[PDB]
Amino acid sequence: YNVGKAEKDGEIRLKNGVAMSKEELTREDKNRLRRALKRKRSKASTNIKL
Amino acid sequence: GHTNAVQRCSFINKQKQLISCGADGLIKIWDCSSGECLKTLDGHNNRLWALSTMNDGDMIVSADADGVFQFWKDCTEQEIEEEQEKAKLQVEQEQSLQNYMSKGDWTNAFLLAMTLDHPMRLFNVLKRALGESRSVIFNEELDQAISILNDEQLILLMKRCRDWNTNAKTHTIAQRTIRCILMHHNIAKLSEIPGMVKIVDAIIPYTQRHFTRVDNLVEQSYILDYALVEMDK
Amino acid sequence: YQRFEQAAAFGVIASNANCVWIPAPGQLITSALEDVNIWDIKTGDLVSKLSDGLPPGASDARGAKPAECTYLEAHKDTDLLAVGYADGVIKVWDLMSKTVLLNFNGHKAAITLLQFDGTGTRLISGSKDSNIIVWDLVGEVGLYKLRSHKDSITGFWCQGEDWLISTSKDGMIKLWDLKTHQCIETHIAHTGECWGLAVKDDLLITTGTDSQVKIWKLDIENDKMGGKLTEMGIFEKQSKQRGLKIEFITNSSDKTSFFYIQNADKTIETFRIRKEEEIARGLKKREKRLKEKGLTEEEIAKSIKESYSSFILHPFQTIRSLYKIKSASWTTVSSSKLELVLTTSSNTIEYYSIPYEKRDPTSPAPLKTHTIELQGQRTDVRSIDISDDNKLLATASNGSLKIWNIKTHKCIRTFECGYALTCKFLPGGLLVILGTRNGELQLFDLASSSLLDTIEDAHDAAIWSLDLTSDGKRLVTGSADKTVKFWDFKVLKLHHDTTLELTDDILCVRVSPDDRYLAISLLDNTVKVFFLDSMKFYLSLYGHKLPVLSIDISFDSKMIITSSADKNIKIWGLDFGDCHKSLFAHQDSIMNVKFLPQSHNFFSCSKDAVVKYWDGEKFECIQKLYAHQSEVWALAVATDGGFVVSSSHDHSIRIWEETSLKAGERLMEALDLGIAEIEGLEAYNRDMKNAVLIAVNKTPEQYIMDTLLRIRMSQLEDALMVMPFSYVLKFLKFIDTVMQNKTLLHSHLPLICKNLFFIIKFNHKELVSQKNEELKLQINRVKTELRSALKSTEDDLGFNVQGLKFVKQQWNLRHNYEFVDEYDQQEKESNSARKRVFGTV
Repeated sequence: YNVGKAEKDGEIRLKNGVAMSKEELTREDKNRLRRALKRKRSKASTNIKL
Repeated sequence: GHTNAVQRCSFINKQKQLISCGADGLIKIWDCSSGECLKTLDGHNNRLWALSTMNDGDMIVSADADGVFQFWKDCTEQEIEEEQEKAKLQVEQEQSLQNYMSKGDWTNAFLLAMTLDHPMRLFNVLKRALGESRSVIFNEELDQAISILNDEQLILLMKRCRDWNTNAKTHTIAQRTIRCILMHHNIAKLSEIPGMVKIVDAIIPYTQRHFTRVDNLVEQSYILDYALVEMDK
Repeated sequence: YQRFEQAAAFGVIASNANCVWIPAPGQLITSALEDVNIWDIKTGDLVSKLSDGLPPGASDARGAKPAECTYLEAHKDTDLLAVGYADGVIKVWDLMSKTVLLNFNGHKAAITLLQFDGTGTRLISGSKDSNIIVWDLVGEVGLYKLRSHKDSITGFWCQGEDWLISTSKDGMIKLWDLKTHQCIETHIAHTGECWGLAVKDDLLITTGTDSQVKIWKLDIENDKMGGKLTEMGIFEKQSKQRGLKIEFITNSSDKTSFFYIQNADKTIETFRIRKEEEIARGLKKREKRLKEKGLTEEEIAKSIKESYSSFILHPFQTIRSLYKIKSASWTTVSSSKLELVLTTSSNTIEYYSIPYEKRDPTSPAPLKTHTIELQGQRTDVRSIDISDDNKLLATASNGSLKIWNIKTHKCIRTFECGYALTCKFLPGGLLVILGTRNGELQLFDLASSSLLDTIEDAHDAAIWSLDLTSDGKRLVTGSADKTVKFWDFKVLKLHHDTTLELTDDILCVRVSPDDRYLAISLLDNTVKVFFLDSMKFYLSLYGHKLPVLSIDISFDSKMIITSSADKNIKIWGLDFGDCHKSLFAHQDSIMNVKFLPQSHNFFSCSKDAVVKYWDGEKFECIQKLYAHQSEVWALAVATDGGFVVSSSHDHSIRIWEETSLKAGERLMEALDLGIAEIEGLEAYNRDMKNAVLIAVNKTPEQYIMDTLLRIRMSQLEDALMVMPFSYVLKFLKFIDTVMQNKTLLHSHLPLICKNLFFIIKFNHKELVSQKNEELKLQINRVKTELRSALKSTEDDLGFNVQGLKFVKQQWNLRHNYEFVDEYDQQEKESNSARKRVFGTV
């Protein structure tokens, strides 16, 4: 067993085992996590005149 | 968008929407202003020769050729009523959930997190609650709270214990919760919960590793004895 | 070159912000784009105009459009005005000195609401970026940020330093503890967007998107873990549109309370709060009416709750205004009458007075007492002109034509005209001639202040453009009816001379200065140049992708410019129809282009709110002017060339006038600070029988512990190796102290172990040689609980592994098929067993 995807789309699950629901996350965290996702994926006549 | 011939067309919601029945047996609800399919209703297995409406289409009745009648009813406002109420409840639980931690009422906050299913907040509840315990397992109130957990909530918790176990930095929180479960629940019942075994089967190998470690920490700690006996000489 | 600066900007009475009424009917404070106007409601004249400085177009002026005011708030006691701008910048203004005092910058979007505390030292700001920040006026700093909201702040209430209530556009009403900076309660006010908030004692009322209005009680000292706010009851306002603002006012003499729910539409709906005696009176009679009707007591009890709202609130009166309202404020409250002041989106202020006696008003409708409309014009100015004297500026719009004075900036005359599109002065500046959209042509005289002649069938379609010969005796009129008509001036009346029919619609018509050419734009994206004297077709310019909107011809009749909606300015040599260069000037359609007289330099205006100063011969943008907030519809240039006049969609007329430690080393400083204090307290306690730590708010045990965490593992073994022995005794004394606090020990047990045992192994030889008994006891203490703390964890791990095997063993019993033949059992187990694929070479 290796900790992988979140089965519920709402949840976010990482390889370290930390799990996260999108509701709890403050807005800045969501941005930070979204950016973290981005880098990880990258490595792998009337109208006219008036 | 109809796969086969359309045999009926009717306006509903006054001008806003249109409903059509086809030989395919699919009833499609269209948007007049945009011409886009809002919904598809599938209650037949053959061509539909009849389609009758009432109250601007608040009640819809469609017939299959085989002789099957589907009596559709508008429920948009009802579904909107349900989600509003469900949403109103959800906000109250969350706001309470944050508020309890700031006070530190762990026994309650565990329940709200368990219901709302916030894996982070649940973890912080157990961790800093466990911290207070260091100064039977967690505390009398919360241990009772775990005991009352039903079959669904145990599976969700044991899933969280499984993942936390895999990480060497958070396993201490996992093992004590698992210990609380075995000590306050009928072991016979836990076995019969479907899927608990596959969850359990994953817990054991990680647990054995954590036992091999720590043990070496006790072993390798005996250097302090050897330091002491030297000093006595 | 010489620089163009904004000499003045007028024509704006009230922009898109809130209005502040100040007693002397008294004055009013209103927003005028980047400037705030103080008016005298009695006289209708401007009192003073507040302008920060940095006039647009100057080098020091920023190259971006000015931030417009969005909210105004004045503290009457102290005479301060704090102004919120669309950039998120709050400027505290001195009314007496008419200067900026403070400049707060803490928001990323438009400021939506502002509110002084009662004592007037603390300022609370809510911005569209969903943040409520509390500012200190004497402190000149942002104290704390309230961030729970997830959308633009629509309303909040904070009358007491303890508590703050807030709304937002996301449908949440939230409570805030000012002393904790945290959100206590949360309710979903309205199904959609929650816009309004007003509070009187416990009573609280908010407005959603629909006509529904909610009533809540504010039991601030409830303290039950809930219910400090509870929904009381709902009532429906007449207007189906959203309610943006709500305000209370109390009559001192009669203790009566009134409130209005400012809608989005042209309706303001006033209300009264019934007195407590009135409620009990009403309740008793209604019980009788239902009891007479024969309902059961239980139904009566429910019905009184279902009819709860009716008892407190009385729909008092509805103010109907011709023009959409923007914001409102109560002005005076008295037994005799009730007075309101409001602003519209049509650039006007309205003062409404309501006389009333006891329950209901005396009049069916409110009495309109004062209005400020002279110094501004309701509809956007579509075409402007400058008189040859360069003294009188004519501004023509839908429904009205006004005439302005450039030196004094005070309007002289006003005429009611059709949907104006194009206006020009006749020579001498005594008459004006206008082009209506419906096809009519109007002639006015300034001296008579009356319209002289009307030609109702001048064109069957809109007269898009109109121009005069230099002589001023002939008139050329271009219309959407695909025709051009020449009119002569004979004593004054216009005689139609001849018609020129074209294939397509006509947008602009420009007669060259020497009256030898006639340039005709068309809708097929082609500009046709004719010979004025003989009307012989001369050239056909081609190359605009969208229709040409404006044309102009140089003073020497050599260069002709074409400006089109395709965002291009093309300069054409008139001799041969050659285009010198095509300029991608503006980001949106370019509306008007004019040559500076006696030169080839020209000005250009577009929908992007930008006016640009070009150089005719080198073809480069000399300067960019950012002053208007919206579309710049029309542009004019003085005959002398001293100034250029631009009027825009924001109802504003603007005049442009010519003028370190490494790992190991950090740990040592951590040890010295922490253990200096720990020894200090121990010595202090023994006898009884620092700045860094307080700043971080951590106990000495934690402070060093955190530093150990920050050290990366790849450096940790090397960091401890550098350590002299004298710090190891300090380090051992640290672990001893950490052992007492059992929470820390198990939080960081694996880390403490690895560092501790490594310190002992490395300098073992020196450790044992020391004969210090006290060190011996510490190793005794540090030893014992380290085993227990480790064994405690080990005991947990052992119990769980054996039990989970038992559970796995027991399920394996009930539900697992078993084969007596062992060979069959082999195959079953192999199929059941998990399989994983591994890449192999």
